[PDB]
Amino acid sequence: GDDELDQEILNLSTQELQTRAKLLDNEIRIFRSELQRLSHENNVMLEKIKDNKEKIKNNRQLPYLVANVVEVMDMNEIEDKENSESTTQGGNVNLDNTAVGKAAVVKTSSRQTVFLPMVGLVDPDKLKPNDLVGVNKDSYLILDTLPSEFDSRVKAMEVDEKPTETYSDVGGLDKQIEELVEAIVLPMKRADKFKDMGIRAPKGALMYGPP
Amino acid sequence: PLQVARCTKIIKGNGESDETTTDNNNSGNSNSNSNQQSTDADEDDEDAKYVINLKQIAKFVVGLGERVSPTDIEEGMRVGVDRSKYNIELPLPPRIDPSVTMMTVE
Amino acid sequence: TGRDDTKETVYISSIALLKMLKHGRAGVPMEVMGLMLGEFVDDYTVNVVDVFAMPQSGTGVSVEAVDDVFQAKMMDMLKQTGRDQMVVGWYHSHPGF
Amino acid sequence: MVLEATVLVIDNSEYSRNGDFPRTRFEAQIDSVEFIFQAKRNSNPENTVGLISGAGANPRVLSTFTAEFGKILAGLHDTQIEGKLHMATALQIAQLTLKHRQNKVQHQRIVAFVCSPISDSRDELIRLAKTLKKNNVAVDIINFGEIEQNTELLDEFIAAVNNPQEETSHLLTVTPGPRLLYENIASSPIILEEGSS
Repeated sequence: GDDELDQEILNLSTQELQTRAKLLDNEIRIFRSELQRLSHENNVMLEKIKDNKEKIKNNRQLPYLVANVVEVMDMNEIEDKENSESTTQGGNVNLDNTAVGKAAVVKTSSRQTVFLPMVGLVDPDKLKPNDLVGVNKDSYLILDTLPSEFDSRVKAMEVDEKPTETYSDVGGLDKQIEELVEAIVLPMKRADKFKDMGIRAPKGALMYGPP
Repeated sequence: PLQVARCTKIIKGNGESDETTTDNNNSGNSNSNSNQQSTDADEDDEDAKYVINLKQIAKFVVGLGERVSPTDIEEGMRVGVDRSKYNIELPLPPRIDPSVTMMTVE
Repeated sequence: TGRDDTKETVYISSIALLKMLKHGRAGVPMEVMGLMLGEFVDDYTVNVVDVFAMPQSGTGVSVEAVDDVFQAKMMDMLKQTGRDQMVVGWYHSHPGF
Repeated sequence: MVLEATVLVIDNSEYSRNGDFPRTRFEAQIDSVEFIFQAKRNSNPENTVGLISGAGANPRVLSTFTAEFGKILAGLHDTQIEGKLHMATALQIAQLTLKHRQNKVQHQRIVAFVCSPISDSRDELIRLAKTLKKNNVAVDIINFGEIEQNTELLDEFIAAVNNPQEETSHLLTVTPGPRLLYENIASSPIILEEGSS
């Protein structure tokens, strides 16, 4: 940050610090060449990334298949000195080459259960059980991710509390109205106490009898 | 013939993305599939992806049409798509019950 | 007329058959494409001397799914080895029909 | 000046781990490449500079012709250093490198950095001269390591080559001690010399 401190001025006088200035230039020119070395290695590499991404583009865009993940298997990676799979094959150690690392079991909508070599741009990290996933239509590989399924009836089912019947418009019905509060309403509101004490919460309830 | 479909749900490629450019969720430009800026050096054509369920009961994300509007194709609407290529081109009329209901009424 | 509108009997070498077949089958099920390099003579003969595959697509073979930057790059090599010949058609594999 | 292909013979030896140019000679010869490469472009932007090595067990191609200065340095980083010059051998590979080019309008010149004296012979070099002037290749010897503690008989080959050529042949002396290797080749004629019919 701080150049030519108090200390360097006493030590070495101004004339000397001229000879110092010249030596510095010579070494700055050396380092300056390395920047041209490094720039280049960076320039070629960018070109490579975009050349790949162009080949991907065609496969990747819609249309493709919809599937579900049954489970992420998480098959082994590396236990041999060649490939990434237990079996010994011609290839060599990579995520994909002829080597297969992780894999996952999907249940297609084409009514098949496919165990597939895993892609580079979809990892097992990016999954969980029971996730909806785009799988390429023609060859079965996890191609891209999708959020979880949503359905029109499912969305509707949440919220319908109004019409409300309360307990002032339902004539009598006790013991049972009291019992319902104890099971449900009373632990719902004082929820913090119920954690602290260590007692269980009722594990649902069944209300039954003639209609 | 178009093979018959209905949109289960719509989820859109213009703001949850679908390809890899520099983002894996949300497009800014929002008339592109994957672009948040125009200085990426790419631009796409994307209106919305639409997830349809066929009368084969296999499910697909299906491409765009040739005159379709994003304001016509939505959940609960019948649409026709290709039978081997999986792309909406022409939408279909609402409902699918008039087959049983014309005979029951008299 | 100005034409004879006649199709050639196609001579496919040893060198071309195995390349076409190996790439079709490893790549199947999935339609794949690549150009055919040859020599044209007569009007009843067309030679398929060599071939090279062009990259995969899951949208099948289209004119909007081919990689022309790749075609160019290959023809640039083809010139540096001195093996340049003219394109004589194109090959593809259907995936199962 | 205009349309010129130049095969750099850069030697990497046991005389180049000496530090007469900062911080050894390897580091000063990296800096020579940059100035040479830019200068050519300034005259004609369609100039290409190639690179081979007279160094190691077998002289080899480090880099081919390219319009990028980046690629040429990229290849130079991993060079041998245990070897010595082999001067006769260098010339026959450089002649081969100048054959393969995008266009053939480009001038044929070889410039060779000498850091180390020949491991070959006088018998060989006599032959090389008759060989080169048939194809109009210039010999242009930057010596700075066969004058430090040595003598050169390479003066003879320069004159035996020089005729009306595509590029004339001349000898470029650069002191062996500090004088800053990189600016001396840049200042001295390397495009200020041109051919005639």
